[PDB]
Amino acid sequence: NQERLAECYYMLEDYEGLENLAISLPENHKLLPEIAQMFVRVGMCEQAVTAFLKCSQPKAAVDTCVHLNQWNKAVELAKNHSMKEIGSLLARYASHLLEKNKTLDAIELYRKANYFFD
Amino acid sequence: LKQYREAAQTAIIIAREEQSAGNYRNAHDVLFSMYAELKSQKIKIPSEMATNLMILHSYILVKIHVKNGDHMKGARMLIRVANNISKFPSHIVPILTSTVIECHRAGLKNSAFSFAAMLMRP
Repeated sequence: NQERLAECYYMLEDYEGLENLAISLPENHKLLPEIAQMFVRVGMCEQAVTAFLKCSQPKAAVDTCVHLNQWNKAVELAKNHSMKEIGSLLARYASHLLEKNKTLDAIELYRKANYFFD
Repeated sequence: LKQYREAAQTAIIIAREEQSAGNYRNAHDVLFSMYAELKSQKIKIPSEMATNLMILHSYILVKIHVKNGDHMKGARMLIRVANNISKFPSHIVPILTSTVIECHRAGLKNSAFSFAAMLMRP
């Protein structure tokens, strides 16, 4: 059983078990998106991204990187899977941060996102 | 010795060992001969011996029904085998594969999907 086993792992907070279940499933499955949502809720960006890419849903795999503020992975996946819509995301996020006078945070994101010039 | 509670158990053990080793034809032959020896004396044959003989004979008939191209009969027999595939340890992977193919030919595609999903266990 897969659908209930993922729920048991989640309620037990055995996220290693969830990761093992997600990597033991076939390439596509009705359960992998749910596992990735669970990972996103708990905050495991890497496992959620791998699960979504297994589902073949790169759009969500980058939306979670944006949501979890892992901009390096977001830009890398945009370069790979050809979205290229995250440049504006970074630009306006850093603009908002500067509006809050948190220039250091803007520098930190620009370093994370490899926008080293900015 | 006419202690027929132990003759059936010995027959089951021998047939199961030969089945596990991978010689299903020899296991079926020996189990059938032993079953006929027990039957010839008008003795109540235990249900375990009959079940083992039925499973072995179903697997034996798989080859015959596939041989003549009758995909429905062979597919039904392969479903019966796959439901007990643990009784065929040394050929768990091959037989199951055949089942899917047969279940694809006979139109039992739901069974094919279920068996292939069971194949994709790690």
